[PDB]
Amino acid sequence: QELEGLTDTTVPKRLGPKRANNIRKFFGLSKEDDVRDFVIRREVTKGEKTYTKAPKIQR
Amino acid sequence: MKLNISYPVNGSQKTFEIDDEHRIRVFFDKRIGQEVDGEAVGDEFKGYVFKISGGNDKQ
Amino acid sequence: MKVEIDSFSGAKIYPGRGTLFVRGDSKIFRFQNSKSASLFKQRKNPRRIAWTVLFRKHHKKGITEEVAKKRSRKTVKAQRPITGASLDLIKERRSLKPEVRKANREEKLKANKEKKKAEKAARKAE
RNA sequence: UGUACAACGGGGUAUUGUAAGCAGUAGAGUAGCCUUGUUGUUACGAUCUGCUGAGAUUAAGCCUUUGUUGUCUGAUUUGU
RNA sequence: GAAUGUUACCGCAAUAGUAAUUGAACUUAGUACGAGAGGAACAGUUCAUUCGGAUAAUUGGUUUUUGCGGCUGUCUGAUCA
RNA sequence: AUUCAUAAUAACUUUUCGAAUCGCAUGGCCUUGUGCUGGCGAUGGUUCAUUCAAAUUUCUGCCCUAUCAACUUUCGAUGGUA
RNA sequence: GAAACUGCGAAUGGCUCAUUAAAUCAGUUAUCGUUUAUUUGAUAGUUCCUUUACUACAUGGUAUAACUGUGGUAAUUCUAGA
Repeated sequence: QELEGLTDTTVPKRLGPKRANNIRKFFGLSKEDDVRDFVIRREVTKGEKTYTKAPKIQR
Repeated sequence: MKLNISYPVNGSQKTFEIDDEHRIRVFFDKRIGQEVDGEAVGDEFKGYVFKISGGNDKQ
Repeated sequence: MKVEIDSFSGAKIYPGRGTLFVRGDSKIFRFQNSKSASLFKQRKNPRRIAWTVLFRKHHKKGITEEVAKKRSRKTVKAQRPITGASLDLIKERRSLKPEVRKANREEKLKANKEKKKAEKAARKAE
């Protein structure tokens, strides 16, 4: 059986990688695969305007 | 008592009140780290297997 | 009626059987019998006495309860909604690992834009 | 001459507190051997562990007993 | 414990003796009464005191169970016992 | 004044340090590759010296009392050796 | 630019004067008998370990907070799980 508050429902991870290689294998890409382009952004909406808040990369 | 439980897979977590002393004697005299089957405590938890992570007692 | 253990010896103490001893440190002890109690008055060691449960324990006799805490073998295999990922888009990006030629093309276009910018820099300086 | 009795035994139950013997890379340390050690070994060594809740005892006023072994016709006395 | 026919089993009761006693707590009741200060009673419940008669599950005591184990001294060649 | 400062061989070390850090700037050489080079700083790092100190420590000095004249040394009192 | 981590400081300062009579303390000395974060000045070409494939060196890996939401406590600058 599937329990609703736990099993049927699911939830997000609030964040993803901030590290180069973390990204790199979070998608299993390469030594070269433009991790910048494989970035995850978060979009929010201050007003009419929105923006993607791409964090950073370290190392 | 009550049971706060989590499903890492979905990543969810919910609390459940419980009575039936003779559902919870299943749990009685057990460690934090052991596993028990759930229809013993609620047929809603049939086939499921919980594990324990600790808790917070009276006082 | 409740059933207890011998503060010395480790036995179930059925009602009105055995005795109790108290100690001005508020502490309580129970005894099945005068034997254990007398050892107590003799301020003795229930871990050097043999026939106690405590000794059968601290010397590991009849220890048939605890077996092993197993260490599992399992992977993640739970692609979570990363909160900026769009799990369909997540699988799309996970499968788009090849075709680094698009990356190379963007990089050459950026080489061109950077050359143009440095040229504009030298010109604005001059 | 029998769900008879008895002694032995067996089991249970209760009490002690882990038997003698055998082993041990345990052992405070010590002397000796040479193959010298590459834990070198031989030997002295209270004690410690394992075989061991072990062995020992248990009715003499405890229970039981499908076992074993036997026992069961002596004496006297009494009458409306 | 002889004798009453024997012997056995069940049994009546002349008689004689006799034994239970005492207090507190709660309620009543801060009531009755009284100016007030103060301050009750029977019923009822729970416990106890003294005495008595029985028992000994458990607690405790007692141990020649010389049952178990332990210690010294000495004898058994040693050990074992 | 030193067995010193330092050096030097043999070895040792559960192996220490020897920069995966960051801002600002953007420059120069070209065989134009995101090629090679390059500055002003900020941090942190082994050791030596320094400095802010610290620890010990030398000599000399302190009130009333003898109705306290002997004291310390068991278990450190003194010294020596390891 | 909140919160948290990390780095630091929190041993200063301040107050008071109980104890303490060669003990603090003054003044004087030594550290050839030592510690020194720190400021300050100088200071690491050798370190790829069968160091000819072992290889990331345009640079390596794992946690974990803050946060998410789930909870206990009568209560504390309590806290757990996920």
